[PDB]
Amino acid sequence: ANIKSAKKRAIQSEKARKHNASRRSMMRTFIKKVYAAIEAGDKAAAQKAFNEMQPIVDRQAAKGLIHKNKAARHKANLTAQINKLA
Amino acid sequence: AGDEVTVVRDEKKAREVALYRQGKFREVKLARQQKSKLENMFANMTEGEVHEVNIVLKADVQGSVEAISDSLLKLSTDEVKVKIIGSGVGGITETDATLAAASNAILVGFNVRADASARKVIEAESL
Amino acid sequence: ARYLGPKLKLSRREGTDLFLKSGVRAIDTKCKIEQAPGQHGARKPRLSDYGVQLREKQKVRRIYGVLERQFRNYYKEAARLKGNTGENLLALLEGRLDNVVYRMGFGATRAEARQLVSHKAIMVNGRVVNIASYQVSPNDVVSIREKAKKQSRVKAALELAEQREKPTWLEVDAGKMEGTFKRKPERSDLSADINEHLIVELYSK
Amino acid sequence: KIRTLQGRVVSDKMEKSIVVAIERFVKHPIYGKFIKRTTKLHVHDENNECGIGDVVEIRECRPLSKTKSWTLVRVVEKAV
Amino acid sequence: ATVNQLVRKPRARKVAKSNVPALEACPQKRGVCTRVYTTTPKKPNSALRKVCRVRLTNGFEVTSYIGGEGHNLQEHSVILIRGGRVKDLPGVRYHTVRGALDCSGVKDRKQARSKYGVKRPKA
Amino acid sequence: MVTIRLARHGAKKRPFYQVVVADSRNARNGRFIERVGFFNPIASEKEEGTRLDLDRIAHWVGQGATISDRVAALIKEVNKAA
RNA sequence: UUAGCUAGUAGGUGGGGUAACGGCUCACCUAGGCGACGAUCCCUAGCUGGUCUGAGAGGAUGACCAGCCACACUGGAACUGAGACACGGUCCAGACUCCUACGGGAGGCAGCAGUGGGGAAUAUUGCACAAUGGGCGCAAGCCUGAUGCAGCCAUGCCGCGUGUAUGAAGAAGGCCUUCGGGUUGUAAAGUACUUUCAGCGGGGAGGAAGGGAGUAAAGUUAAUACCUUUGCUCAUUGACGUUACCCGCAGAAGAAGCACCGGCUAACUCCGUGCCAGCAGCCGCGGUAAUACGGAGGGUGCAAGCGUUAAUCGGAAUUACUGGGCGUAAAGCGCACGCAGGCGGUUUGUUAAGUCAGAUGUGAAAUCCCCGGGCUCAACCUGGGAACUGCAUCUGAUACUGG
Repeated sequence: ANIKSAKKRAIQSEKARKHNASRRSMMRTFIKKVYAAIEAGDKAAAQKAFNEMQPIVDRQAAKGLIHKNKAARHKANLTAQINKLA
Repeated sequence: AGDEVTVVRDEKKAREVALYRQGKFREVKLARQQKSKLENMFANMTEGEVHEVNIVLKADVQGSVEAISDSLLKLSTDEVKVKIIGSGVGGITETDATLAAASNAILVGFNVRADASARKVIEAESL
Repeated sequence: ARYLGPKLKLSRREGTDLFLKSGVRAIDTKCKIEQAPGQHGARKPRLSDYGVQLREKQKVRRIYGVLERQFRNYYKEAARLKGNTGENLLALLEGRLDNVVYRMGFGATRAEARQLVSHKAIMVNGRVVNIASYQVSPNDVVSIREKAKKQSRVKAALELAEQREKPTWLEVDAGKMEGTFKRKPERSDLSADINEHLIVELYSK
Repeated sequence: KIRTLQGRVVSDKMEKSIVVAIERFVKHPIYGKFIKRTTKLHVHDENNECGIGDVVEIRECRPLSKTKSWTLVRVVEKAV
Repeated sequence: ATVNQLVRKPRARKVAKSNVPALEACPQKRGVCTRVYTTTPKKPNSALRKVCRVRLTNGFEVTSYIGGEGHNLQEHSVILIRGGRVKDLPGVRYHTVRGALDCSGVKDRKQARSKYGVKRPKA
Repeated sequence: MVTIRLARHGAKKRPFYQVVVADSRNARNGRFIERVGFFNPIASEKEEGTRLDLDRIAHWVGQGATISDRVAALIKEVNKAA
């Protein structure tokens, strides 16, 4: 970049990018564990997995990695499905 | 290529003076044009030297175009007559390539590069 | 921006006295008043309808010292204004400062009055106005400023003025060299061999 | 506050949808003649109770599909 | 005639075709002199009228009049042309601007000088 | 945010300001929300020169609109005048 | 002189997805969806407020000002962030250019100046953050080619000047003349007189609000601290700037050109030329008297401009809705049947879409118009109004049209 701060911003945005990426990848992992339990038909594994997932979709919302509404749908959606089976 | 340069206090006062020098240089330009054509005092050339070659020259530097042309008129002969048309201050241009389009001529420069709009014309027609 | 050439030519072409000289002299002893200027002045113009309209407009313009652009703009304003356009044109002309200065007798001619104005010799309401076309309003007081008061042109100008018909709508004190534009002149105040409607016709076609 | 449209059913083929045509007269902007103009609307018909040719009362609602932003309020006249 | 008919096919004004297309809505154009010659005019006139063929900066090539008495123009003369037909010369739809670029003013003109590119004579 | 400020109209050497409520990001003479006064710094002061709809100014402040240094002055000046 | 178009296509279910509704996406299911009220395809184009023209209805148009959109070397992409798929950020690919010690690097003026190029043609590589406004900061302040200003160009609009008055047998010169005289022409010279503007000296508003030290009072608080608000005094802040404006000095002194004069069209004669040279918006001028060519004298129209060219509308009722035509002038298909379409006799009831009424909201500001205000006037700036003839919702009226 040409301007002093523009240079600095590219550096900061890359750091943030690697920070966000790391936390975001983690989060989707814990979401995916729940969908995987559901697809195997286990209430407990899927409830257990939902309980681990809950606090982290909530936290990443508070931290701006995602919006509150996204966290809610995930909880709403998974909760809907797990109940529909056991 | 060279001359006396003088600074002035205001530009507006120096505008009329600069335009005045153009008028004299233009008046003598048309004057020397009328003489050379009327000098023959006949509707054509008395003999068969009528065949001639035309050239088009644009040099990057102003000092050369006046200087080398004098040397370019030294190689001139009675049999074949060569004349310069539209000596340029630099580079090349649309109206210059057009100048060589009307009358067949070689387009040469002491130092020049082809413009983006210049390449299109030169590549299209045969030059 | 001003007509600077011979003046009696203009009177001679329009067929009338245009008051472009002081009036000290019978105009016929200064020029061949009843003959147009030029080689073919004796010739008569078998004059078209357009011709009579043109010459009438020229006449008025030449009386007041107005060139075409400003005069056309005067027509436009007369037209925009309420009431008869032809009469509105003459109100606007007659309200000009160079004109009013002339009518109070401060200048022997409108040309002389205009010079008085331009040369910062005239005040309006004790305020210096030096542009000829300044529109003067009811109750305004125009005066020769103190320093211009001893100019002999002005005394002579007031003498001649005293010998012209005296305009109704102006109150002039010759001693003070101040005067008051009481009201806009009516149509009836102004000469009756001006044909405004011809000028109005010229500018509507 | 119940803004509404009235029109007739030109197609009832789709599952839970219908095509409704709203026709009106309009003064011609230049030549003054009163001209028929038609507006076709894809409308929601949950339960598919609307038959072709029916005259139906419809209302505007949120997007229901790429082309449906209207739903059925009620049938007015049917089976002419 | 019918309202119905106009409602199906609106009134459609004819588009004006130009008399100086080579100008392409420019006030003048520049061009090189291709041929410089004379030509005779149409009934009932008779003369040797000066015209030139001119290739314009936009590619168009047109014939243009060289008004005035006398001119010093030849091939490769760069001139300025303006609109303006020559009536008894069919095909001729432009005039050359005397006293611009390579075109000189008319010699010795005193009246209407500005239409012939002639400076005001010291006097 | 929303701000109350002077949009400079009038002519060269003869400034004339239009007091306006607007999104602070829009250009000075550009999009505004509401016009609310004017300010002539060149008024003869024989008659008027500064006029403010103080009721609507306050309404906008009540909803968090900020106020120019120059409008904040005008308001104190006009409040003093009457 | 394009008639058919469409497989995420149209809809349904469910999962996923977004900040959010949604074929946004995926699977499955239904077979739809668009189209002669012009789809599809092709050409062109940023839209508006408004601008120009026109009595109007229209026609033409979308610089400058303001609103919306889109773009940022070309094609694609997402990252950061409340906001971007980023005008002076990132990544990939392309086109191109610059640096290099040859191994490798760097950049994107459709920001402001400026350059080359193209063109008939469009400006200075300027001053200042003093004012308004933006970013950051508690502030002081720093940054701001936004902006305020200055330079260039008669490009346009408006204003003013380039003098005023007097001046006759009315000179000389020029021009015409039947040689009597007419004209240029009160024009010039002479005589007084004025001094705007330009020149030169002298003085000198306003655009300045604030901010800074102190001080005092209130709200604070344990507190007279600090903080903040509001009064007081002191010293200060203007790029423009040699500002606007006012006074003084010198002398008419430094300031007039352009087109036209045959009819349309205001303005006429002589000499030169001789179907030549040439003019020409249209008619049409030129072969021996040419007011039409070219010069002259005279005149007409404009005037710091005047002409020519280009360009929109007007006049053009010459695309005719307002507002035309088709026997012989351009125009009735060679004739008939007929789908779509347009139109449809008469009565009642109903409906209330068309139509009509009222109410309400909206129709940005600027512009236009009206009455005022401010710059010496005007252009210009500005207060208030009126206007935006339009759209939409509700409630009515039911004669006419439609159901």
